[PDB]
Amino acid sequence: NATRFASVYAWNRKRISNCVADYSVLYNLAPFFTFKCYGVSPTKLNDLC
Amino acid sequence: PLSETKCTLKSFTVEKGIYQTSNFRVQPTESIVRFPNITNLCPFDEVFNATRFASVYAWNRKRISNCVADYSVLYNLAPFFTFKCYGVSPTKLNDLCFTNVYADSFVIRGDEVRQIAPGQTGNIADYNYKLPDDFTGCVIAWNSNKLDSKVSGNYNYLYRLFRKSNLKPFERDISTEIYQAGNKPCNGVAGFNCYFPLRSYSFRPTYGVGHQPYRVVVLSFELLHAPATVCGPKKSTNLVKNKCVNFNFNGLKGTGVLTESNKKFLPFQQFGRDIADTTDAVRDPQTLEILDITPCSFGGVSVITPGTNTSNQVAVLYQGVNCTEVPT
Amino acid sequence: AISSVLNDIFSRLDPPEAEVQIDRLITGRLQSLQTYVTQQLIRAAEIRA
Amino acid sequence: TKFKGLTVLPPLLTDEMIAQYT
Amino acid sequence: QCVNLTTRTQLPPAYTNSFTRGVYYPDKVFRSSVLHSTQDLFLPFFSNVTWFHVIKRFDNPVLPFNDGVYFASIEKSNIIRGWIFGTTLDSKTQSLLIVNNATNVVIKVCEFQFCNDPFLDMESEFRVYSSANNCTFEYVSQPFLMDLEGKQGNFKNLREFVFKNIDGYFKIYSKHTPIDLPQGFSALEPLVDLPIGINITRFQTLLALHRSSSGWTAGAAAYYVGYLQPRTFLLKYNENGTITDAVDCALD
Amino acid sequence: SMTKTSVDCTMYICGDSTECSNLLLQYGSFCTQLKRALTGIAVEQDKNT
Repeated sequence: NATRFASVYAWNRKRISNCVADYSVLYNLAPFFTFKCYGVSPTKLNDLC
Repeated sequence: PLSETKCTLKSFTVEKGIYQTSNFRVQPTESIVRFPNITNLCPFDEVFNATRFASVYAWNRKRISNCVADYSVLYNLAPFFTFKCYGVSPTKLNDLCFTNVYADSFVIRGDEVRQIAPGQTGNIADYNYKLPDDFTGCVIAWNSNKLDSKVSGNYNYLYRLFRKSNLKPFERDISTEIYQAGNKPCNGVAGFNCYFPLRSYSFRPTYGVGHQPYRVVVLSFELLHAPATVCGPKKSTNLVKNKCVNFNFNGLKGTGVLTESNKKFLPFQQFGRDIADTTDAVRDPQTLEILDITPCSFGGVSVITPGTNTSNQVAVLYQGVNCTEVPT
Repeated sequence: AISSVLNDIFSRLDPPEAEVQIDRLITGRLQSLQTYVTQQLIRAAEIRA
Repeated sequence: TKFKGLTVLPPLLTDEMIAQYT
Repeated sequence: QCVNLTTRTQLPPAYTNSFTRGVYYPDKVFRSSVLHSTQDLFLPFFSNVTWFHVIKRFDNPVLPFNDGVYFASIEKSNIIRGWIFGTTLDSKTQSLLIVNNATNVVIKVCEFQFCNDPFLDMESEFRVYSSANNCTFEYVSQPFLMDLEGKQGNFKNLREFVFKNIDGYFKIYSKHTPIDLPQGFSALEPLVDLPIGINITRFQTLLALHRSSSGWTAGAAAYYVGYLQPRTFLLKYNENGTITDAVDCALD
Repeated sequence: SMTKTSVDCTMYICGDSTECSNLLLQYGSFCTQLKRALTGIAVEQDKNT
């Protein structure tokens, strides 16, 4: 949801620890261009810690 | 038999009385292997050497039955990349006999080729191809990259990534239906909440191991569900009656004496079981006759002797065995 | 074990793979004899009494 | 009022000879 | 062919019971003087077997196929010449069909285009389909002879069929004996094993009719449809290999 | 008195195979105990008469 960004070498990590993140409303909506990865399904990420 | 008392009791001397020693051992003489006469070899070269194959989502299942198998290209000679068997011994392929076999011909790239095993988890191992835990057969692979590859890539062979749930094994997916995540109807094309599962392979000779295509043919063996007409080039001997011999009857082994059955049996019966569920009767494979199985080496050996301070004379009791018919 | 017939174990499997399955079938037939002979010592004690 | 190696031991004193002591 | 009969009137779904019947040979293994426990899909004893009657009253319902059925048909003039199996009942999926042309039994698996209510018509012609393609299975049986001559009266014989799907294989168990159902107990011999591999969610009954599809008339016959449950039977084996008694465990 | 029985370990455990007789000796004197126990029943059943 962030307005600003950085370049490809200037990228700033966001530390996510000790909280509950909601990915479940994004997978049921999905306005996504292309998602491609290997061996781990993106829809199976919601029930895993 | 004076020293058989010393061997069983583990003592140096002999005490006066009657002692149970051992039992009879009847050595078998010959071996009988029975297989029917079939002059037709099995078409294993039709599934291996053919020009055009099928995909991993829909394969070509070739039923091969009532023939004599040739395992010499799968065992002694090695044209092929790897030999992977699970429940069957690879040396014992020519020994055991099965009814039919279902060959599954599919082409999987070398990065995803490690997912073929029972009980895996992956893209092919969930939504495409599985194996059950009781599956019986072998996996045969060969490197096709000098033939089926292309510089710009071969898009003719296809595969499917996505499915709504886990697919049952031994089932082909012929469905062209678009995967629908949400409530938006797809109308045959991709769009919002519509993903297209069907992809094309990455095959090029110039890249590494994961871009190399492999031809994987998986055989499925069916054991003891039917009479077994298919195994390797085993010879056949004559039937021997009134002798303790070794048996090989259609892959099933035993030791006994073949006698004539007086009862009324089914014509489709391969064999039959006793009160202990072992085979006491079996149909002959070449001609229609059912011969009973009576086991050998029965009865005990008991010795009667005075001790070592009296006399060395040993009286031997054979218990339960008639001595008119008849230890080293 | 898969089958109780000893000719259907050793001739159908590898000799490393047979000796796990044969030694389960011998030990199950040792425990059937240890229930039998212990029962023959108890029931003959009521006869000798 | 078999083939697996099960043998029944006969008694020493027969039933004719039990009635001889009786 | 495509035109159905206007002379038919559908009857109600009456019920009757199967006393000891529905017990088959679960394997080909001979056993003698034992008692065997077999866990397979079995009919419950003293259950409800749906009573059908074909006599201008014609009854041909479409019934679902879940696991397996029993077909006990009580005939005289041998009206039922075939059966129709399948799921969606069109050319989109595969279907199983039994065609008896009275020379042999032709069983093929192809893509079958069914009509709305297909019927059978000695033999004038047998057409249950307009066209067919993509055939994965063909079967030619042993030769025999049957009679299509229509008769009316008492029913002197009993024909029982077992059509089941076990592990993708289609097995047929049948026994014919001479005798609205009689009681008794019998066993059913194996006949043929068919490696089909096609799921079946529905079935319907073919009827062959005669004349002296519009003006075709028929005699009198009856047929029964059973169901299966995962229950356990006891099986008594004699010295000859014929089951004389069966005990269901969980009924009583 | 009661019925005097004797149980062999050769024909009962093994299906007349060479692998079963070789792996029986790794368990040792387990069948030495059972044959002496059925012998000591059969001595005392003759003392009851």
